[PDB]
Amino acid sequence: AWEIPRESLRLEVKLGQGCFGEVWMGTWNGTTRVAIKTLKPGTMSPEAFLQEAQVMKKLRHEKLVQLYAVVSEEPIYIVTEYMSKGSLLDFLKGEMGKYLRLPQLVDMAAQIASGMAYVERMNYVHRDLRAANILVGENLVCKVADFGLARLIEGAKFPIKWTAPEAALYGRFTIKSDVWSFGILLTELTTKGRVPYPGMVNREVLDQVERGYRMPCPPECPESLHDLMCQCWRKDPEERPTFEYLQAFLEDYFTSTEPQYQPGENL
Ligand SMILES: Nc1ncnc2c1ncn2[C@@H]1O[C@H](COP(=O)(O)O)[C@@H](O)[C@H]1O
Repeated sequence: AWEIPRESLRLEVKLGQGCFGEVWMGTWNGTTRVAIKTLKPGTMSPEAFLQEAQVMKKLRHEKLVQLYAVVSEEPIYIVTEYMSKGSLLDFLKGEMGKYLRLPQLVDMAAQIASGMAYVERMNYVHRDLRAANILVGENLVCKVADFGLARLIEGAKFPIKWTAPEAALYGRFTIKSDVWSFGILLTELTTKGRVPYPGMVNREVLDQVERGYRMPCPPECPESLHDLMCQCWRKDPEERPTFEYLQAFLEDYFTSTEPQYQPGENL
C-alpha cells in the first residue's frame, strides 16, 4: 500500500550522513521534490529502522513531517516531505539565528506545540522531542520529525538533558515526558541552539534535576516564558501542562501574556 518501485526516484544532493545511513534530497516521479532516508545495509535490524515509517503511516498532521512512500527491498528508502531549511538546531545556530527574535521564536514553538497536540490526541509519545528533531521549511514553518522512537500509549538509551527524569530513571514515557522535553526545546529556542545545562555533564544533570535544579531564565527571555518552561518541568508528570494548553498559550502570547513586549538585542 505504501510501496513504490525504486526507479521512481532519483537521489540528487546529499544532506546528512552518519553510521546510521544517509539522507538525500531528490525527485519522485520526476515531479515531486522529496527527502530520502537511506540505511547503510548492516548497522541496525531491517525493521527497527523501518519502524519510523510504520508510525508515520498512522499519524498525519500539517505540523508533522509526512511519510510519502517506502521501498521495502534493499537498499531500503523512507520517502518523506522535503524541508528546505533543515534542522531547527542548525537553523538556530547558523547565520539565520542572528535575526530571529521572540515573536518568530514563539511562533515556531506554537507550531511545534500544535504538532505535539496532535500526537497527544492520538495517544502517542514521541520520546525524542528536541530542536535537532524539528525540521524547518519555507516561511519559518516548523514540523516535528524523526518518529523512530515514537510508540502508542496503549529503545535502549535516552539523552538525559532532554528526557524527563522519570522516563530516564524508570522508563515512564508518557505525553507528559514529552512536555518536559518541549520545555527544554523552549530553552533551545531562546538561547539560539545552545546545549541545555551548560558546563554540566549527564551524571551531573540527573542528580541536579532530581534534587530540584531547573535552568534559570535565559537572558532577554521574559519571565512568563520561563514560568511556562518550569511548568513543563514539574516533578509530578501530571502537574505538567497539556500540549493543547501550550499551543494556545503560545499562539495568544503577545496579546494575553506579554502585551508590552519590546524587542531587545537578541530576543
Ligand atoms: N525530510 C527532510 N527534509 C529536509 N532535510 C532533512 C530531512 N530529513 C533530514 N534532513 C536533514 O538531514 C539530517 C539527517 O538527520 P535525521 O534528522 O536523522 O534525518 C537532518 O539533521 C537534516 O539536516
